[PDB]
Amino acid sequence: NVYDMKIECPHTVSFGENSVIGYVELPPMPLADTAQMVPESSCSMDNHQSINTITKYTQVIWRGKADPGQSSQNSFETVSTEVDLKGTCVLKHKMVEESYRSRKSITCYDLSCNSTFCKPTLYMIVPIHACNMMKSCLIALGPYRVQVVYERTYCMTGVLIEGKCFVPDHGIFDIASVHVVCFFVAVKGNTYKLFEQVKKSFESTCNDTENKVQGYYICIVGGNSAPIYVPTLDDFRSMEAFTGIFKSPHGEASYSIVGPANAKVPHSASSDTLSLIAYSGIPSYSSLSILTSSTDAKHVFSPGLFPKLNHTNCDKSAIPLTWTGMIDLPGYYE
Amino acid sequence: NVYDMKIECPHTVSFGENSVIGYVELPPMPLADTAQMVPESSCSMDNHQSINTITKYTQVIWRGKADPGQSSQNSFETVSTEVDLKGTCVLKHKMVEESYRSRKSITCYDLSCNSTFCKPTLYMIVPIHACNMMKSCLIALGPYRVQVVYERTYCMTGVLIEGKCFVPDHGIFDIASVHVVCFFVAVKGNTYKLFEQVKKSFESTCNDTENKVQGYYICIVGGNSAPIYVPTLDDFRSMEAFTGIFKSPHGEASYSIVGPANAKVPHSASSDTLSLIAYSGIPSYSSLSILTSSTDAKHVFSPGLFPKLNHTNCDKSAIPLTWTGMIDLPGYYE
Amino acid sequence: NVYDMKIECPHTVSFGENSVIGYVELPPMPLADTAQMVPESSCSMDNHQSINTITKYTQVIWRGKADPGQSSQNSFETVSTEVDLKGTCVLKHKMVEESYRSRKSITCYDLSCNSTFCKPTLYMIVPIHACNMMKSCLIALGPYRVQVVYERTYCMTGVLIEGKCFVPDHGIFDIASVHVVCFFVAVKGNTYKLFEQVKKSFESTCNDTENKVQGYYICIVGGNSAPIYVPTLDDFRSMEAFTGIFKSPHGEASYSIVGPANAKVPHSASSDTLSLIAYSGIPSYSSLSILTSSTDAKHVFSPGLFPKLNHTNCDKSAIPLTWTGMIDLPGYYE
Amino acid sequence: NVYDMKIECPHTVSFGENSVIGYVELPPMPLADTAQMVPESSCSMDNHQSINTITKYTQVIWRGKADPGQSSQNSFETVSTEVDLKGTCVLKHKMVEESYRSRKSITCYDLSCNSTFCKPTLYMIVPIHACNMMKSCLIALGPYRVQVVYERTYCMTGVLIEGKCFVPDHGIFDIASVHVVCFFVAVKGNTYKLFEQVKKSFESTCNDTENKVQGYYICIVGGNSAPIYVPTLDDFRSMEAFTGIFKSPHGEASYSIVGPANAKVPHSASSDTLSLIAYSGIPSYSSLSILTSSTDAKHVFSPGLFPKLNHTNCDKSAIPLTWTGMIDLPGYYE
Ligand SMILES: *[C@@H]1O[C@H](CO)[C@@H](O)[C@H](O)[C@H]1NC(C)=O
Ligand SMILES: *[C@@H]1O[C@H](CO)[C@@H](O)[C@H](O)[C@H]1NC(C)=O
Ligand SMILES: *[C@@H]1O[C@H](CO)[C@@H](O)[C@H](O)[C@H]1NC(C)=O
Ligand SMILES: *[C@@H]1O[C@H](CO)[C@@H](O)[C@H](O)[C@H]1NC(C)=O
Repeated sequence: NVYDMKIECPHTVSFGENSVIGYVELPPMPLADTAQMVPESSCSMDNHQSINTITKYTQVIWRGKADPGQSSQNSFETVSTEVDLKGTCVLKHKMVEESYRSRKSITCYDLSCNSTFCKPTLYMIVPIHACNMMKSCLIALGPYRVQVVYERTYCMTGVLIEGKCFVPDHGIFDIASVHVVCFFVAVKGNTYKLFEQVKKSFESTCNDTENKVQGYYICIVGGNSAPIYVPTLDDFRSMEAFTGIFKSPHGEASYSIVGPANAKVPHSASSDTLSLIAYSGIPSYSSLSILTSSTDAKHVFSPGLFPKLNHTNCDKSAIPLTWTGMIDLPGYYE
Repeated sequence: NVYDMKIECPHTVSFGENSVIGYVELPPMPLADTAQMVPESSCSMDNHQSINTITKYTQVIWRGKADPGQSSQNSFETVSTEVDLKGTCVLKHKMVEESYRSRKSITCYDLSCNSTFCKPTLYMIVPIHACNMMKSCLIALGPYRVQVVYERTYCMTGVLIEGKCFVPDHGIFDIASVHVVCFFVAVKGNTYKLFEQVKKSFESTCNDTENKVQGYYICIVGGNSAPIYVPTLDDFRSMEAFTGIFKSPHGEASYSIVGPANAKVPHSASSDTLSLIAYSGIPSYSSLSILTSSTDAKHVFSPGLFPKLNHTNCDKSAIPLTWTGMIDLPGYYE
Repeated sequence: NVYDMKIECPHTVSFGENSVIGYVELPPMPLADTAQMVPESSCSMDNHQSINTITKYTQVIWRGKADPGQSSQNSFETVSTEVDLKGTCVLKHKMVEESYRSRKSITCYDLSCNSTFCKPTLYMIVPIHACNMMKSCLIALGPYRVQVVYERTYCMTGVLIEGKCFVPDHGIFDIASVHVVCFFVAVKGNTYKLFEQVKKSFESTCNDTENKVQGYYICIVGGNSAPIYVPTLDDFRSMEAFTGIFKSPHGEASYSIVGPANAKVPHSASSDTLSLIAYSGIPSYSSLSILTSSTDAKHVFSPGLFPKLNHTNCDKSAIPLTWTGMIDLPGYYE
Repeated sequence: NVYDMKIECPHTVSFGENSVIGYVELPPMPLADTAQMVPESSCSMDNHQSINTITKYTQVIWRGKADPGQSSQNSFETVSTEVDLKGTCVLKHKMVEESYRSRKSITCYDLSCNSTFCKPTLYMIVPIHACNMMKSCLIALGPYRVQVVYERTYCMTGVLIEGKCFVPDHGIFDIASVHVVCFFVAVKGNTYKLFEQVKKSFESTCNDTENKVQGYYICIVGGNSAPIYVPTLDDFRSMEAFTGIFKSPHGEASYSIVGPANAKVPHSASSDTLSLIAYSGIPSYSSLSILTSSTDAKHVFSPGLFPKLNHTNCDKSAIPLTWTGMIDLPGYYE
């Protein structure tokens, strides 16, 4: 079975630094089959070689006896292990800009898992130059096949929003809610101490920002824009995404709490460094996150557990690897 | 006067472990007339002999002078007595499974009472084999007569939900809110210490789980399913029912508070073991519950009082004997 | 100018103890003109002589310099004075029952005032025997004239509710929201210590109920019923009205707070006994209340001030003299 | 490009003390270009000479490095400077009344700015005598041109509200929400200690009212009325505006918090006297305010920062220079 990834292209295209993004959420597959799963593309644009490389993850799972009706003596516990994951959406510093000038795609996937099954979400970031050739491509991810379909919308220059064409910025002024996708870029630096700005933007009891994760989020808005670096103090679009990421960390019911839990991240930690909540339910939100209390990014994969993403206390928390939401942008309709 | 109990049957039936359930809420009858009241059925499936047996209840009533306009010197008090109740929905361990293999029905009633009148709710759990003979039956409960009516819905295999047929699980994926009925099964065991899981799933200040009631809930979903044991950690449907039971204990206005009260459960208790709220109003929620702070189940019958079912403090609380609500199930429409 | 007071009568009338009530809210009149204002009726049913008698009130007003833009040195203060008010809705014990057997009306008025103007609300309680003669009457209250108009609704026995006829109690069961009017009856007695029941029904920090006002509320529901004594523990209709009175004391925007204030009730009190809130705005809620902390009822008239009617702390509070609202009653539509 | 300022006039006009007001919000202009910006009118009514005079402002800006993705080592700071602003809506005592008797207009502007751009809002208060000549005028404000357009509505005497004509006060009684514009008049006086009334009307922890700003607000309601002095204790319209000003100080999304900040007002203050919140976003609310903790009005201009206008703690707060909102007025429709 094949699934479609629609990437919208306007009639008028500006070349220079614009990248477009498409995504598709795939049906659930067993957790064991996600090992060594990597995107395999057949487009004329070679995928970036760094995405297929290994990223060390700390895998956190929960387990228990769980007999019918059993509420006690379950031996409910969490297990931390070091695992190698390839193809996840771990973007490196200046990878999007280099991929634009190299005409290379960025094809990666997110994992939304419970204890037994995973919903992969395949992402592809391609330069705007893919909006003229518009050659249909085929991507293989595990047992699934994805057809990249470029569609030329009836919009002249803007974004297709509910059958209307909105130009983020010559009509009258208007505000539109525009979709945005963000990825955390792990990069050490004295200017990238992220939680120093988390402490200023939000009512966050967050001490010791010197020892917390360093990096920034990079975002694509409207499915077609220049990359937005988050946070950027004098860029209100960037600060809107910053607000959305930390006020809605799972992104913008089948979820029942099994119990709270703590885990060692990484596995070699002398004490528990991450708080999580074990749950039962169909896969929903991402299982990929980054440990807060480590300058060097410790990537976490917690199938069946929701890591603590609330920032009101930075203790034993995490930040999401990917984030999707809506931000309000000024402009006009055409 | 006769009342109908509709039990829906699909055109395609799977035999193996499926049981169907029907219920009907009967008009109010005086409290004194509910004594020795037992279901009397005329079906081809003999009712389970254990339901008509005696279950010891602690009866908690409230009383006062209550002259017109009298607000003081009412001698407002509660009285605890040991009473024998037959035919209430007290299911034993593995009773539903044995009744399936024996082709026996489980006919029982719940009591929703105020100080003077009771609304009986008659339940019947029959094996799926009653969805082919579909012989109309007659059940007598006190002054009421109930006609069991099996109706073959136009659904192929699924459940009739608002004129649509939903198959809980080959169309597209969808989520549907499905009705569910649950009964507390009292059974001693080191794996059935229920409040050990209540403490983990909910923000519940609940100490000393060793001395609290032991057992599990058994549920039928969609009016047609295999029994669901609650809680089951790796069964998200079971954990959804678990969440609904303890977040909405009365199930999913004519109710005025007369005053808080405490009662000895059982009557021989040296101190008060249960907190309740005396009320005035037409009968609404169930008057049957089980004392929390006793490993051996102490069944409580409190006409005119609502027992403390909130779990945020397990002190002097109770759990419901029966629970009806809605849970979200994955599947498709046919 | 003349105003209408519609009193609805059903086609079928039950004689025995039923009284009907009508009311009309009159336009604002200057506060000084309300002195010695008494209802003057021209019906064939003589008004009860006790209503036109004097009831001692403690009058609480507020004053200040109040120059344009003046926010300081206003000398904002309250003044307590003993005044004689006639014709207000001060019902005596068993007055409604005696008026029924005597075929006498109870004609009285409520006062909703700000600092300068008053909205009188004229009430009339007549026995059900006024629903057959149905002779149109004329009542004079100050500068206003009121025509009592009896209208035979198309209802057989029930109450006209939104064009439908509801019979509070042979159709199917249903719940209807029914209008109700209540009056506080001041009567000393060891069974009428009202706040002893306020403490039990509501989460009310209310100590020393021995020294608080004694009496009960008497109510007419549906504009046609036997009198309902409030509170009556085993009468859920009575307890619904009890709940409405103390949860919605002003009854079931042009109101700006000038400032909190305390007053001596009665004027001879050695210290402040009542808390109030001075306001500016068009007349809205009643200015008549009864002091809480005095077994002998101290009637309060506070034009331009809202007395503390919240019961969460009984300190320096009051209770309303009259209350209008809605309660849910069981019955059927005809 | 020219923008319209519509000023509605009724068919019947009452001369005596009525003034009408119009306003227009202009597109954003760079912050540097707002210096020395003054309204230049071409009407037959000369603008009041005091508006074009200099008012000393304390200018509070925020700055930081703000590289793409930079969250730390931004050197985020605020800078206070003394600047001269002409033409802002700083009304003097009795200026509106003197302008009425002198047939002079009051033309001024408000500034809603972020760190880089400003939205000017041009106001004009003219005597009611401008509703007969109705000569179209031209006003120049910076790079913008404004055409004053007087329109004779189809209302006889009232205000045009959603296509209907409401007469604030011979039809039936009714309540209408009416627009109102208010300006803070700074005037020293023992009767103008504003926060003495703020403390009484609102639950405000506000000590030391002797050392807080002195003055009052002056308002025009319905775009046509006699001036309303705020607060006026016995004027419920005035107290409604008083409530709206302090409950909705910004008046009756593109706003992301960069961080809290404190500033010295005036620049010569030995310690920080004003709390603000630095933000990023398109210009929205006014950047003009008055320092609370100084009897002599200290006008503040904080482009890109929202001054603390919440009154629950008067510490380091401010009050708005201008306020627009809605108040409920009694009257009738014609
Ligand atoms: C995990 O998700 C799958 C697919 O939705 C579901 O079938 C399975 O029961 C889930 N496991 C849990 C909730 O433990
Ligand atoms: C109990 O319920 C019956 C039936 O609804 C009602 O008639 C009776 O008044 C109630 N008793 C109370 C509320 O004390
Ligand atoms: C009192 O009410 C009258 C009538 O609504 C009104 O005209 C008057 O201004 C009010 N006085 C106040 C609010 O002080
Ligand atoms: C200020 O507002 C202008 C106009 O809306 C906008 O272009 C600019 O980015 C804003 N500056 C910020 C938010 O720092």
